[PDB]
Amino acid sequence: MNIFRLTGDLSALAAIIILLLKIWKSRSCAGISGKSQLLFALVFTTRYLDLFTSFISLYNTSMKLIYIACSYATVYLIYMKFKATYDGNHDTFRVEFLIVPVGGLSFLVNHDFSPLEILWTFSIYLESVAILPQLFMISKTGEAETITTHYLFFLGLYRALYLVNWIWRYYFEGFFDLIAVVAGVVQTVLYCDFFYLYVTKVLK
Amino acid sequence: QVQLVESGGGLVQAGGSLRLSCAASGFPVKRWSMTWYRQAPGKEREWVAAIRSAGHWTHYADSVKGRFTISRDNAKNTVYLQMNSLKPEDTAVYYCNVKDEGDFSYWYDYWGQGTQVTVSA
Ligand SMILES: CCCCCCCC/C=C\CCCCCCCC(=O)OC[C@H](O)CO
Repeated sequence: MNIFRLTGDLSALAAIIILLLKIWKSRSCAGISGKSQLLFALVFTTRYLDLFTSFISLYNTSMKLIYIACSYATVYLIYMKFKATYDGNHDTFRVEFLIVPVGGLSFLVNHDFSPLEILWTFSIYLESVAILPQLFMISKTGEAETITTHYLFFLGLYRALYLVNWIWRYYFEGFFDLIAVVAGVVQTVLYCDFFYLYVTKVLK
Repeated sequence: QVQLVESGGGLVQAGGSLRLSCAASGFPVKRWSMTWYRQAPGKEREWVAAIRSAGHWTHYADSVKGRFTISRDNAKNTVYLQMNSLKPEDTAVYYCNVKDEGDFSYWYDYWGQGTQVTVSA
């Protein structure tokens, strides 16, 4: 099936645009983890590296470009434009303890030992744990003034449609990617803790 | 943009073996998957065996485990389906389907014309 992967990707893009648009119009990035956004920018950079090499479609190059431009712009707004509202004192997760184990795991556990496959496995593993700095920040302060309800919905719709995609392709096509699925389950459980913390701590 | 051609079908006795081939032509992508389907007369098409562009991963339907073997050959743009110990229930038109596994490649989805496989009891 390709209806679920398409609407899932579009729902992920919607979340990125919503967060980016929220920061610009409120002139604040209060409650946002710049470390998580940096990791997500690193996911898209490593996954879509063949931007600047193979051309397949105008939707293909632009979608790769849209994700990159939006993630980098969010990073630019948090650490440069609106750095005064960046709660650096609360975003303290040491991301080297994510990237280094993720890098080592990608060289150890993958489907094929090749540069393009290792790079893809890196971006799959990293994305599954990229939200961790955001979780520890909300768990720390109980606030996420910039996180909107609709932002979390599109993040959740992205995970639900991908879950459906795994099930449809397995039952109807016999396809299953154990690495992508296992990493995808870790990511979805982590997003659910994101949603559980937001409801219990921020939504007081 | 991409053409798939299946061959190797025909008539064979029960307990025989056959090897189908799906030759791919056109513009390649870095990461793909290839799946064999078959459609017996009057029934729905069902997937049979699956393989990726690299790695040791293979998958076989419950009804063909131990009897079918799927294998690759990128130097020729061809994927094989080895069929041993054939039963009359394997009679169908077999199709191969190649999909792009890269991101944002939703419409890169190609099917062969089909090759007839008949197994006499
Ligand atoms: C940090 C996010 C969580 C990441 C957790 C990884 C999930 C499992 C993935 C692939 C193992 C499945 C086998 C396919 C690859 C072959 C690997 C192999 O033969 O051995 C490595 C072994 O599976 C090592 O547990």
